[PDB]
Amino acid sequence: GKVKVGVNGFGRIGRLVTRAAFNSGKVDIVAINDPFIDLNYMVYMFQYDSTHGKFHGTVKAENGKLVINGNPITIFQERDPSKIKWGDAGAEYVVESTGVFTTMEKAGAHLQGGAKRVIISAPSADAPMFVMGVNHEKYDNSLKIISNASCTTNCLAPLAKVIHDNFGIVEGLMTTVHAITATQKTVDGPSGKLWRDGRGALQNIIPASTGAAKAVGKVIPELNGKLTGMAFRVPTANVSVVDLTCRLEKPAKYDDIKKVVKQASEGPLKGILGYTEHQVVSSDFNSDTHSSTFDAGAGIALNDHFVKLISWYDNEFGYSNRVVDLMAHMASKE
Amino acid sequence: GKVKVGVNGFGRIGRLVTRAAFNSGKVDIVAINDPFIDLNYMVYMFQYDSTHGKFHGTVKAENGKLVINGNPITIFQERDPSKIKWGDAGAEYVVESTGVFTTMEKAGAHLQGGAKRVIISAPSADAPMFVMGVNHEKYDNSLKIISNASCTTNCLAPLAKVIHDNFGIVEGLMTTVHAITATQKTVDGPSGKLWRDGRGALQNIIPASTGAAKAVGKVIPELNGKLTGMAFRVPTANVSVVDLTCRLEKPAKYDDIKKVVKQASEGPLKGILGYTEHQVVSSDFNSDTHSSTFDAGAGIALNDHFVKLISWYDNEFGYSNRVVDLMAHMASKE
Amino acid sequence: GKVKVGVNGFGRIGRLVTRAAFNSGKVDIVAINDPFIDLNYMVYMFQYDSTHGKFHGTVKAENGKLVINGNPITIFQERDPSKIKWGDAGAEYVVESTGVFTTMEKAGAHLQGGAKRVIISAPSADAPMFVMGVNHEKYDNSLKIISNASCTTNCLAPLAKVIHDNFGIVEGLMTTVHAITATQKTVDGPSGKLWRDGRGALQNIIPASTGAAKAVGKVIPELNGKLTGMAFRVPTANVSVVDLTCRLEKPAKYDDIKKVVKQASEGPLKGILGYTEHQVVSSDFNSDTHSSTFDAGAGIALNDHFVKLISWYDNEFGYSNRVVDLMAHMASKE
Amino acid sequence: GKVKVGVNGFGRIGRLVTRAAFNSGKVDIVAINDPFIDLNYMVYMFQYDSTHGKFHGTVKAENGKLVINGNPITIFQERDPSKIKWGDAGAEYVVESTGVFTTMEKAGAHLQGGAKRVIISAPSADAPMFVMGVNHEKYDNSLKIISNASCTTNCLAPLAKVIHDNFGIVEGLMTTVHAITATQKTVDGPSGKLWRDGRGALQNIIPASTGAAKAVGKVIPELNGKLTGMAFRVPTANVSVVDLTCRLEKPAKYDDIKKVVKQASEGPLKGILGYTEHQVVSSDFNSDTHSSTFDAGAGIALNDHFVKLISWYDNEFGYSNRVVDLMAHMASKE
Repeated sequence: GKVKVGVNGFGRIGRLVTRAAFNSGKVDIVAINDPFIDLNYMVYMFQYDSTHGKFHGTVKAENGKLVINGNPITIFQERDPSKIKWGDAGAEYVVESTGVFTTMEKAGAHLQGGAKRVIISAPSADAPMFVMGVNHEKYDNSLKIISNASCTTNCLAPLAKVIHDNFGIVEGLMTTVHAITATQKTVDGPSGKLWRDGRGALQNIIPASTGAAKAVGKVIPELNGKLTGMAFRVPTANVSVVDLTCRLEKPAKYDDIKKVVKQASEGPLKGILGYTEHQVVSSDFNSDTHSSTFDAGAGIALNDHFVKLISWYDNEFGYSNRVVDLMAHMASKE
Repeated sequence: GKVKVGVNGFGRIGRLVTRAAFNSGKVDIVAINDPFIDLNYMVYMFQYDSTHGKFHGTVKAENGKLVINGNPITIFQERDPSKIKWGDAGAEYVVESTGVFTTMEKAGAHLQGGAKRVIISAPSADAPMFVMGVNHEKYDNSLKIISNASCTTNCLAPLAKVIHDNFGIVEGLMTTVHAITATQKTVDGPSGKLWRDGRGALQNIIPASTGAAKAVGKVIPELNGKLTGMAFRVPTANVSVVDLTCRLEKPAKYDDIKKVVKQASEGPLKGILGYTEHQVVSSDFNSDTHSSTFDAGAGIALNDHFVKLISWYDNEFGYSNRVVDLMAHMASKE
Repeated sequence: GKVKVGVNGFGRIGRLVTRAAFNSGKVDIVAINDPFIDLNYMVYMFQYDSTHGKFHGTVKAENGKLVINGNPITIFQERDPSKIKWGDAGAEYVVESTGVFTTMEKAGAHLQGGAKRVIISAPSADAPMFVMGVNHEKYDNSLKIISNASCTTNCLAPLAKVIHDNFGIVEGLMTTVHAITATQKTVDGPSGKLWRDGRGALQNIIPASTGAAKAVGKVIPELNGKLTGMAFRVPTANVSVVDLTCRLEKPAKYDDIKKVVKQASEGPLKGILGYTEHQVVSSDFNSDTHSSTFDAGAGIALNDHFVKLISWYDNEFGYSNRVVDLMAHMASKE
Repeated sequence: GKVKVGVNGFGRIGRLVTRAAFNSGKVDIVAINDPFIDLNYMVYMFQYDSTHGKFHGTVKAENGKLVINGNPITIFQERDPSKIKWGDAGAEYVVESTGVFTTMEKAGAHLQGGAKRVIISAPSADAPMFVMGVNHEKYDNSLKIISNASCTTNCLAPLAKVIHDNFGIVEGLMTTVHAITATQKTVDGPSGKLWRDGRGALQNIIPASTGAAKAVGKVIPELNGKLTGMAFRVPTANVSVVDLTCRLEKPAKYDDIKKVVKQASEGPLKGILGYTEHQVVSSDFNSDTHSSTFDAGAGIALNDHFVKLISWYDNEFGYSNRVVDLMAHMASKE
């Protein structure tokens, strides 16, 4: 009953989505498309990882097919998305992870290839957005092209949903300390539009602008126009942290904030929102599958209406597991 | 007319204070005390620096005296501060920079050594605090033991004072992304009280608690009980950034915020508070002598009463230059 | 039939030795001594690791005993090694891992505490040295205090034994690119004897002197006086690499060198010496239990008598597993 | 009498060559060509540098010309090298620094643009190679297209010339610990041919192959076929170190090696080869203009015929200053 999933692009998001699908077993990958990576280089890329270690399983190439844990995978090298034969490979859902086909018209090229539904693993300008555990019940199966937002939005959402439902966020601001990105430059390099992102990633802190805090209002319509923020990109490897400063409507002591977050992390948001009281650091969340983990000891409250909350998230694994978790919920809705 | 300055401790703060005094020429160093560093090791430490480069000048040892630019410096190796003969060396002001004598009773041990006034280069529990450009006119020359707060407080004070005088800060919260220091551990190590600070500094983000935002209320009494914050220690080398989220009383567009900060950085707070509109990163402020530099392009405003302001600071040079600038103002008040 | 092992010191070597003993199950830990770490801090230290991740198992404190996987461990806080009651705790073998008791007289303090044999996890000036897979058959059970040399020696030994037995090393020089050490300073700090090791570990390359290449001649007596080398400490986290340049007596093509190393890694030196032909990097050997892994593609030969061989080693896990493997061989010799 | 120099490409080598030319004043830059960087982005790139700090001088844009220290510079955006009007701009010598036109036929496209001579700042397959201080007297002014080798070759050459002239190098091997460059990937990325260079530069050590040691035999013909080596790329920023292991013909104690290197660094190779006896680290050579600096305390000798010598070099500044120094010697030969 598991759905057939095709992956477009074998970048970081595509490789970690394939790894999450093979680790969890909720879906099955039958096809991968990349015009710039050959088969043996795909074996090398999937087998070895600097951040998450070696793959737990067997990966090899035979008869022109990538074989992972005994499952052969069709490989395409097509550059035009409308020319990829997804229907011949048996793929029903396609993950668009290259980051260059994000509009509905550009990502709709996969549907005449034989695919049924397209999931975009990036923010989209016109496709509907879904975050697991927040608004994923609003999916209604008549939508062909949807998006899964981003890692920062997936971390911030469930958290802001719990605070708003209990205390009424009047307004808020967010700052995220983010690990390096593939788009960043090892040394000062030529970035055409974003001049700050062309500077050396190993030596710098690099303020950046983001739309993840504004995208929460699309997913939670009551918070529309009430959230904004920015980001800093520090020279770490994988794990990021979200810093939210908000004004509340109802009075809330910090012990009352800790109680409702801990209760939400047990029953409704189990596996999506985490809770800890230990003295954790950033490497304690490496390969953690939670969207966000609340740090009780790191936050601070000025008074009963003005608080600052600290959350952690693995921007690689957690987000890649949410793409798989969204796809399984779509297949149960057919 | 320059005052004679003794330095207690040849750590990072003491070496950069000596370097700032020799670079600026406002004061003169006549004596250095350290019980664990010998003379030739002092020559080696002062000559070479990983962060700020080689010393611009000549440093050598002769006749048991450290000679920097032709000026001989008396060296003491005493462990008891009451036994150091500051008066025999001619030192009138003593910088207490070891970080272990911060109370008035502990830092008052230097006065029977012959010293007149003691400046503590750290926050103090009972000594009066002074930040240059904010409340340094309140010094009245009958105070023998004063403190110079900390680098984070010196960065945050100027901006806050300008914002409160023009728009009326109702309440605010601060987050600082801080570079690694000397108390942090290269690899997971045993920190007795602060368990998070014992983890590996190269691999981690490490939330920390700080009292720099609360100490602004001691320096600006109108903002008492209206500011608080925390910090993150990322694996960079020298430059930190302050992130302030505040609620204003009077309406303020972001263009009006930029105008009053730029005007304050020219006339009254010249050399203390900086202003830039370029696409800067953290390494652009290495060896910068400003206490804080306002980043106009990095901040964001949600509405006319809720803003987030970004400022930078070299926590080594700027702060060390403020210790020299405070000492010169004290000598003019005699 | 497993021996009872006591651990003196809960530093990096002691914690990874405890982790290796609980992961492998060859020995059992019954007692840990550390005068500066309390019980709950021991739980925190053993549970979380920045390099090797979270501990796979349960660790908690009850009734003053550290309980790991249901096994209670006696905790001592004694500072004098002759006062530790090893015999009351049931410990038969004691690992001296603090790095300050390395001579036979200093490490012999544990024997009137009730212990039978002492294994020093460091190079020793007068204790006999043993490297697993090279000279560990020379142990004769009448030796009470022995040493396990070091990580670099454990990496270099197996390799040089295979090359000398097949081709006759006439002379050889060595260089190791080593990851940071706890003794290194996060920022420029005061190192009393080694002035280079006091400089900032994040920003520097730092040449260092080592006696690991000379200690191979103690373990292989035919190579006495024929090996020497030095080291570089680069800002990585865990994995080091050994670079050996040697002159051979008999002619040897590089394909003949690859054949005898691959054959030795299968039969005699299985699990101690590894072999790979893939395009590996340093993070591919994180938490690898081999003493050394031969990199076939990285080495180069100038002619048939002058070659340069490249080997990898995890200086934390591999070495800690060799301490356990040495202790199990000692218990089978009783 | 200074020659007019055009620069093709505004990458790292081109920007540091322009900076070295404006700092030294031996030549003058009149023209820069880059098809992907506009004028204001050129101002931003030249003004700010993460490694070497802010530019000491004034840089601004006016009337479509880059103005540095009052000197206007013509800017071209041509992609075909044969279409660049070097003769209209007055440029006589052209530095080819893009790294893609290295053969004589490809780099000879500049000559119908009006240029007279082409200097390639890279190794070339067929152009003659020149290293300053070693074989630069062999230039005879009838050569139109020459090359300047590479940074590693420029570091190794002067050293091996001194050792061979005094002691007779029989054979030798070299290892260089190199800082990260621009071709490396911030995180695991797709490198088509060199699979190891696509792994994450921040987390890895990354063995690499180089032809710098073999290229010494082209510059010193007596050492042809007697040198080879490889490299390691560690996550530092700028400074690299060369590790040479050689067999000598004549006996040489290490004090005799230190004497001839120190004498050569004073008279003949002043400014090219350096000498130090201090306890230096890698950041002590940041922005140092020497091609190589001999580290007396870091090397080691096994016997009188088998030594290991350690040398430092700033692979950005030193090499860029040698391109300027080579061009000035060419202009004096006309």
